[PDB]
Amino acid sequence: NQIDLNVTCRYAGVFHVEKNGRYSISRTEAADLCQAFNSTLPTMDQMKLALSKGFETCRYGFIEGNVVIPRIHPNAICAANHTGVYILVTSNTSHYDTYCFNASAPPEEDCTSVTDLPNSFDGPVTITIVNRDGTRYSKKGEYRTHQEDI
Ligand SMILES: c1ccc2c(c1)CCNC2
Repeated sequence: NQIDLNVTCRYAGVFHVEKNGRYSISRTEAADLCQAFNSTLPTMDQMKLALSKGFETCRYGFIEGNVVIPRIHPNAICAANHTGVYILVTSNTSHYDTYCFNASAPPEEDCTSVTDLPNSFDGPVTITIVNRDGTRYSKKGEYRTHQEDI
């Protein structure tokens, strides 16, 4: 009964979360997951400001209303060489990573570790925050509120 949450640096409060290192989060689970980080799904404008501060990934994830990849450098294997906030237009499938936005984060790049899931609720799951530098924080809890997701 375990879930790993890989988190990135924050850029203007926006960060990327990958559940168990694979595309596996539904749009409902994504909102719950951000809620557990005292965060919301980013708006498009919040994501564009994050991009301008240095945020990019090579992973599709939910924002409010769309599924996107922020890209600074053109890479052929990431969003087909696009730069900017790339918007996924056509897909058969429903599960991706998520982006989250925390308003209480620093205004620019914050590459300090994340060391809590402040708004998770009581539950049976061992939830582990994994930072890119390997540091980890675990707690027992839950964050999924939709039965379809559990
Ligand atoms: C924290 C821990 C692992 C990973 C990330 C962040 C991002 C890319 N996928 C691996």
